Amino acid sequence: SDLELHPPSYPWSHRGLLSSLDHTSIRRGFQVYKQVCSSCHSMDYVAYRHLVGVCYTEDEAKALAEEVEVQDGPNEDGEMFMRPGKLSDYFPKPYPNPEAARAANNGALPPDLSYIVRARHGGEDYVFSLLTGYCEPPTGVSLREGLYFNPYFPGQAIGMAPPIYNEVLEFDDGTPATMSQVAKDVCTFLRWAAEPEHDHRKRMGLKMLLMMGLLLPLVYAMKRHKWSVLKSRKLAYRPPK
Amino acid sequence: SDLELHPPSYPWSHRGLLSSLDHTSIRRGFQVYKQVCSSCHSMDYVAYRHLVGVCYTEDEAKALAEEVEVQDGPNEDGEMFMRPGKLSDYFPKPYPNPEAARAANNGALPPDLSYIVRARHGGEDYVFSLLTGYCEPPTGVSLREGLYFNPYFPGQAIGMAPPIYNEVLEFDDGTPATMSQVAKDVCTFLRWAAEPEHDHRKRMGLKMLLMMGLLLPLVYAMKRHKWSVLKSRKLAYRPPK
Amino acid sequence: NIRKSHPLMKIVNNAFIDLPAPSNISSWWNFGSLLGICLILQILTGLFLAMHYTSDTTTAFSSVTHICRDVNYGWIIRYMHANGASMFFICLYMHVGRGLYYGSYTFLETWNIGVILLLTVMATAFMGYVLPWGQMSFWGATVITNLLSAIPYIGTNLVEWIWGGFSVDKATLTRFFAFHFILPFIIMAIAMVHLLFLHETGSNNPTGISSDVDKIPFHPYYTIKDILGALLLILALMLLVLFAPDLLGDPDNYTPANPLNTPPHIKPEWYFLFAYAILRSIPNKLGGVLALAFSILILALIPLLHTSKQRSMMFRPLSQCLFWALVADLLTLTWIGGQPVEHPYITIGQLASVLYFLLILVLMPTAGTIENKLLKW
Amino acid sequence: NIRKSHPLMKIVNNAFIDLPAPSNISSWWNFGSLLGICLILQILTGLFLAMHYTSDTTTAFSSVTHICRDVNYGWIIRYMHANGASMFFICLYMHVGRGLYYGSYTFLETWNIGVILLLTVMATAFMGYVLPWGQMSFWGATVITNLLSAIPYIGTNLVEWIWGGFSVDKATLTRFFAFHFILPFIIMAIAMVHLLFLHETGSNNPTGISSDVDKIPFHPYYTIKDILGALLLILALMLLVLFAPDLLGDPDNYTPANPLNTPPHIKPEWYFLFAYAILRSIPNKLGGVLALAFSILILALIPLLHTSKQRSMMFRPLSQCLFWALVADLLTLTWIGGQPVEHPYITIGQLASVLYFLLILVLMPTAGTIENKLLKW
Amino acid sequence: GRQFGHLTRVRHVITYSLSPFEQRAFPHYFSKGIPNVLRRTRACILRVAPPFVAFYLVYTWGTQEFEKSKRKNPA
Amino acid sequence: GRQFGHLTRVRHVITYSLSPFEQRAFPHYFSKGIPNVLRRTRACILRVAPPFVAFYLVYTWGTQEFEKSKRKNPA
Ligand SMILES: CCCCCCCCCCCCCCCCCC(=O)OC[C@H](COP(=O)(O)OCCN)OC(=O)CCCCCCCCCCCCC
Ligand SMILES: CCCCCCCCCCCCCCCCCC(=O)OC[C@H](COP(=O)(O)OCCN)OC(=O)CCCCCCCCCCCCC
Ligand code: HEC
Ligand code: HEC
Ligand code: HEM
Ligand code: HEM
Ligand code: HEM
Ligand code: HEM
Ligand SMILES: CSC1=N[C@@](C)(c2ccccc2)C(=O)N1Nc1ccccc1
Ligand SMILES: CSC1=N[C@@](C)(c2ccccc2)C(=O)N1Nc1ccccc1
Ligand SMILES: [Cl-]
Ligand SMILES: [Cl-]
Repeated sequence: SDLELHPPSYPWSHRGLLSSLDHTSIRRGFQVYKQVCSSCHSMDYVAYRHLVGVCYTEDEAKALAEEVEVQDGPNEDGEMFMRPGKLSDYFPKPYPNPEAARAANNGALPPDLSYIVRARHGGEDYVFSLLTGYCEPPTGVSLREGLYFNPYFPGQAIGMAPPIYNEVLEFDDGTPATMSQVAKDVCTFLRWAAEPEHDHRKRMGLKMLLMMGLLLPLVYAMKRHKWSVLKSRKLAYRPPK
Repeated sequence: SDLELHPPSYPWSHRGLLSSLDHTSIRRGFQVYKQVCSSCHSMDYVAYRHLVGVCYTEDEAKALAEEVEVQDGPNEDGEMFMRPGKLSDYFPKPYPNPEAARAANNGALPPDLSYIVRARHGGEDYVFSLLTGYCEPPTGVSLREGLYFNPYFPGQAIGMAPPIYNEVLEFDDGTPATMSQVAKDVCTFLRWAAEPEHDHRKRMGLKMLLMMGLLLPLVYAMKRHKWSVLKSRKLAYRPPK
Repeated sequence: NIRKSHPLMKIVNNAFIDLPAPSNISSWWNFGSLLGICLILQILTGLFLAMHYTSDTTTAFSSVTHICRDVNYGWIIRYMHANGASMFFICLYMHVGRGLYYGSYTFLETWNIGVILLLTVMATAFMGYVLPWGQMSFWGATVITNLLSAIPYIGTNLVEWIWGGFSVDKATLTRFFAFHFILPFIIMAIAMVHLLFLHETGSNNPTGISSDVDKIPFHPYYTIKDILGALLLILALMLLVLFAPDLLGDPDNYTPANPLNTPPHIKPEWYFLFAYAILRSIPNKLGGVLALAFSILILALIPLLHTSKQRSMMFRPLSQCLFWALVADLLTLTWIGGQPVEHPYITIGQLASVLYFLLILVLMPTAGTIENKLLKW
Repeated sequence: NIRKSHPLMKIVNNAFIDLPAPSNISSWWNFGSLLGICLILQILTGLFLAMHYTSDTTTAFSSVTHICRDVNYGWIIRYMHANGASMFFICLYMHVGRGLYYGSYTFLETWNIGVILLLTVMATAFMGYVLPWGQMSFWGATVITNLLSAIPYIGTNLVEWIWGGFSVDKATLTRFFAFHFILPFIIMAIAMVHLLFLHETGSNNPTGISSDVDKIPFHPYYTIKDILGALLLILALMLLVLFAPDLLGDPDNYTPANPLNTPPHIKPEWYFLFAYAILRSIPNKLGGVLALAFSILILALIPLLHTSKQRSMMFRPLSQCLFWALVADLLTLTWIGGQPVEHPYITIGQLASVLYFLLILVLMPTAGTIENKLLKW
Repeated sequence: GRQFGHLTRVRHVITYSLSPFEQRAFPHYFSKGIPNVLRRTRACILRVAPPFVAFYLVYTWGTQEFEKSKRKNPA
Repeated sequence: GRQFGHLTRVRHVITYSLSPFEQRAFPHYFSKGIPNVLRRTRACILRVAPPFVAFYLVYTWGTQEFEKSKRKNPA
């Protein structure tokens, strides 16, 4: 029941109606999630195979899956065991359940991020503004220990410490890992995570507009063609006198 | 692809069309399952509460559930833990999965018993004959170590050692725990486990027969009543000459 | 001629080909067939979703996800079905508004079962929105089902009997999926009785005057206009599917259902917001529920409120203005319904709520009596 | 009189009340309405099962268990639905046999869509038996779906396209449940077209002679006989439900599906055993499948094989004997179908298989030509 | 459809009928009923029974062979 | 239902019609079309616009009040 400040609209390169995602920024954004976010945030609905042909090759994505160990089994003795990930595995969860998560994060629950952009008003505008929007509390607000001031979060008191900062990681293509850079890349990746169909739907949308621009006047012309018999008909009344 | 010997028909007291189960024998049969069978055989579809008002009181069945420990959780720290059973718990599984079961039973899988009477031709006649039908192998059959001769089992070689014998348990009501007694009681319980609706369906069946014995001749009488106009009609042909 | 004598093609002929129709019915008469198309789309997209959806709380949220990510072209099927439902309600509300403005309600049998067709679609889309099992799905399902607890004496029994428990849970999601599957076929059956009674008289037209002196065959004139209209219906749908799929959907529904806390502000889909406003306009439980029922069942008694010696509003300016004050008033109640119960939205919601019932029950009936006297009859 | 002029009650009147019917139709004409009743029962028991059943392999077996143990009176609903399906096939086979013996197939339109009504019911009960996901459900589903792999060139593509994978798995169980839900409504629609074409002519009767000289109204004479028949239909069902529910069901279906090993001997439900026998009677893949299709599609070309100048077999002793040799022959093929492919059941299955097609295609057509010449015309 | 009054043409045929409340719904149910059932079965038994007896003989022979075909012989 | 030839009675009315292949489907589409749209909107604007302007004024006032009603005052 506090005052709200809504995020402005940043000019993402995928904002326009026909504008695709930038897949190099996705690639960088996955690197942010893996190294920084995945230790607190799950992504229960994304698997390594989804990366293939979007931002990594099959060989690259396979090598990426094998960099972590996942549980499998039972074997012939009835025991569970660990093996390296394969393309079919979903991204490892950091905690077995949310109760462990609250205990590891001063009682707060980092939500799953698979859909985070779609489950909050403002999408990447909100997330970009949140990550890059931390500041000292205004005069008269004193937050309990464990909590951090962030003016874009409802109530302005969030249980997540600022998770990104200059040089948290180095990008593979040499791009300077500035806070704003890291925010932009991770936000583009999170859009893709929530809406992998983004680019394909816009390509279809273009084809739908072009076909409609053809079919609407042609079907209109067929309507007018048949109806012209009636629209130009003339009547006369000739009663006997 | 061996020769088969099918079980004879024993005169169970629930064999007749209108004949209910003997609930004292059910009660004894549960005691056989708990003490002898439950260490190798699961019953994934029966819970302690199903016993209430059939063969144990609510207080008795509650005390029975608390005699075992079951897993529950998570608690507020995210850890799983053990507590005593309650009425809502299903009967504990002896193994977490079938792979552990084969390893603990020389490679064979004791099936779940919730439906055993319905998943094999001959029902309790088969099970009664199997348990009580072990004997020395005939001349010329030599079974590999680990396997036991039983002429009612397909192939005559079963991976289950004879599980019941004189005095495996003592019954609460003093009944002599003879092999045949134990077989009869456990078989009655297993019928109940597979078909708890047994008694209620026969009570309904009796009401259905009585109502039909009334309604069939009355509805027949209404048919004949209306149709009598036609069945006794007389025709005459009087053409002009 | 076989088109006129084959017992099967006879019924098709007398309904789509040689059926006499007025020569002057405008685009507002296109929405009857667009409702049929909308229904067909919701059958087909609905059916192909039901081949990949699972009906239990543990994986109901995940099975919808599984469609939008893993099955070929299931995300487009799913948004067609979601936005198809909203297009269905656009067409429904134009269909009804056409009937009121031009006086088509005088076809009592056709109209009175049309009301039934409205209720069953609402009941369908209600039990459809529960299935993805998001937050809005769960608590929107909670607010609605508890409306029956307001009935005196038997209230709680009907709710817990509907629930199959003590709250909306696994047992509700399963039966609601069963109901959502079967109701759209009942709808199609009643829509066929809708047409049967309609053909008894034929269509009204913009003037309210009998068109027997000047009819044209339905084919080719209205077959092609219904095609053109449908092509504009596909356009509306595909713009929503392919350029704005989450415009009408609420973000909160993208978080799995949590039976322990609500969102700070819940809002129905747009097509129910006007009625939710009427519910909240009363600080009484049973009062709010009855005002909600009569909000829709008011349609059943429109024909009893017709006072004009003319049928259509085309020649009734004073009724036109009161008609558009009702659309604006309904557009007002939609706005309140999407806003939190706070000042001044509360008092606005009550004034617009009275104006709704005041127009239908008082101002429009007497407005027709005036203009009769202005015309000396 | 409103019963004759209300546009809705008019269609009821001309179908159940004032419809002229022959005065002499026997109990073999009762099975038309019992099929309708059977359908209604399978809708209702089916619907109330779908409110507690879940459609995924992990808990599909367990949800049916959950019905028979935990939900109030769900075990009786479930056996009604299982045995109701078998009663459906009893009535189907009497219905067809009535049509053949008494020559009702000369109603081509009614008959030829009747064949369609047979296929769709088989397709329904097939996709119903898969849902509990027992052993017989799984491997019976495997044998059937692989019949399409016999089609040259496009075989494997249609199977894997039906499967949604490389074998019957989670994706099939979900769509099969969707198909099993929707098909019984399509059936009801086609059953309505069944009656529409029927009323074009009215009923045949035991004699094969026109009954126009002596008709009686359907009400009260055949309304009460259809009630009495239905009461005997409930008796048959309830004896199976309440005294022998697992008589027709196979025990193997009470073990969850295992995609790794089969049972040593699999047998369909009784109502498909005659056709399974025909399939196995041929040591060829594509040959067995085609012989299976023509086994049922033989009905479509019965009307082309009518040679008698009389319509019914009531006055044709030589056709009567060949008719009952077909019932016994079909009863033979049912027995083989329930037995393992071993000596002498194999060779018996082939002789009974030829006798089936030999009777319909040769012996019965020529038998009608003989008795025409015995009667000098 | 078809209606009463448009079916066919009939002339010179008289029908006498009695009310259903004036007569008995089961008149001579066993007196005349059983002899009629005997006539009806007698008239059709030779056309129905043989093929089902033929089935019975094949059914017993086929099972009798199969039930013992898997017995062992000394060779 | 209703059929052509049983609708109503008409006398002394002549209808001239031209084939659709002899005439233009878009004749004077903008020449005569736009002035007709202006006449049609002019004739109805006073009956439709006021209630929706009335809604617009309530909509801006209500949000303007609410958007600032939760601001703080010095007291
Ligand atoms: C219960 C559901 C509530 C849900 C809330 C929905 C939000 C409402 C958003 C408002 C959208 C309005 C659509 C645009 C309407 C423009 C109409 C116009 O341009 O022309 C007025 C026309 C006059 O034309 P005449 O027929 O009199 O004669 C013509 C002579 N050349 O007269 C006509 O054409 C009028 C025909 C009827 C119009 C249908 C719109 C009404 C929609 C809701 C009605 C529900 C009432 C219960
Ligand atoms: C394709 C499916 C295969 C599935 C296999 C099913 C297993 C078969 C089990 C056999 C059950 C047989 C039912 C009992 C029939 C007894 C008939 C009898 O008692 O009377 C013969 C009767 C003669 O009477 P009329 O009509 O000539 O004149 C009467 C003058 N008082 O004449 C009539 O009443 C005959 C009317 C028709 C009888 C219907 C039975 C046929 C069932 C399958 C036919 C499928 C063919 C494709
Ligand atoms: C990659 C750098 C990260 C992004 C992007 C986000 N985080 Fe976190 N996070 C953490 C906790 C304990 C919470 C719960 C806070 C609360 O409920 O009060 C969160 C929550 C979020 C949210 C939700 C915001 C909202 O609900 O409106 C977002 C959008 C989010 N986080 C983005 C903890 C951690 C953490 C542990 C050290 C890390 C490394 C990250 N978060 C990383 C990211
Ligand atoms: C209560 C005394 C018991 C009853 C009743 C049954 N058993 Fe057992 N069982 C065990 C194994 C290792 C197997 C698998 C054997 C194989 O697959 O070859 C079984 C199996 C059964 C069966 C299935 C018979 C069939 O498939 O036809 C039945 C009906 C059965 N058992 C009845 C092992 C054990 C065991 C471990 C020491 C005990 C205590 C029991 N079984 C007890 C019972
Ligand atoms: C699934 C729901 C519905 C379908 C498929 C449907 C379909 C149709 C169709 C095709 C027509 C004739 C063509 C036309 O006028 O557009 C029609 C007419 C009509 N409908 Fe509906 N309708 C539905 C719901 C309703 C509702 C909700 C109402 C009113 C509350 C209603 C009342 C009427 C009336 C009065 C007419 C006659 C209009 C006239 O001929 O002037 N119907 N409907
Ligand atoms: C007039 C007819 C129908 C309407 C208005 C309608 C409407 C809806 C709506 C609004 C949703 C919510 C979608 C979402 O929030 O994601 C939904 C979901 C669903 N509908 Fe329907 N529906 C109709 C018919 C059908 C039919 C006939 C079927 C199946 C045979 C069906 C199957 C489903 C399924 C499985 C879902 C859950 C998947 C999902 O949420 O997308 N629907 N429906
Ligand atoms: C769901 C499936 C079906 C339903 C509900 C149904 C229902 C009916 C009904 C009510 C009648 C009129 C009353 C009677 O004669 O009993 C009838 C007649 C008829 N049916 Fe069906 N039937 C079905 C399937 C079939 C099949 C499988 C066939 C043939 C292969 C068939 C062929 C016929 C014929 C030829 C008649 C005319 C009988 C006569 O009037 O003498 N129908 N059906
Ligand atoms: C002519 C119509 C129908 C026939 C012949 C039919 C037949 C069957 C059969 C033979 C089974 C297997 C039962 C078992 O093995 O346990 C079954 C299962 C099932 N049927 Fe149907 N059915 C029909 C209509 C319906 C309808 C309309 C629905 C739902 C709206 C439905 C829902 C179900 C469900 C949920 C199951 C799985 C539960 C179970 O196995 O008992 N059925 N059906
Ligand atoms: C079941 S959640 C739901 N179903 C809808 C689509 C619906 C409700 C009533 C009638 C038709 C459709 C709707 O708007 N909501 N949301 C919602 C939010 C808050 C309160 C009530 C419903
Ligand atoms: C899908 S398992 C199955 N469905 C049935 C009910 C069916 C099959 C075909 C047509 C209608 C109904 C049937 O008999 N079986 N069993 C079975 C066993 C072995 C081989 C084939 C089927
Ligand atoms: Cl979702
Ligand atoms: Cl089961």
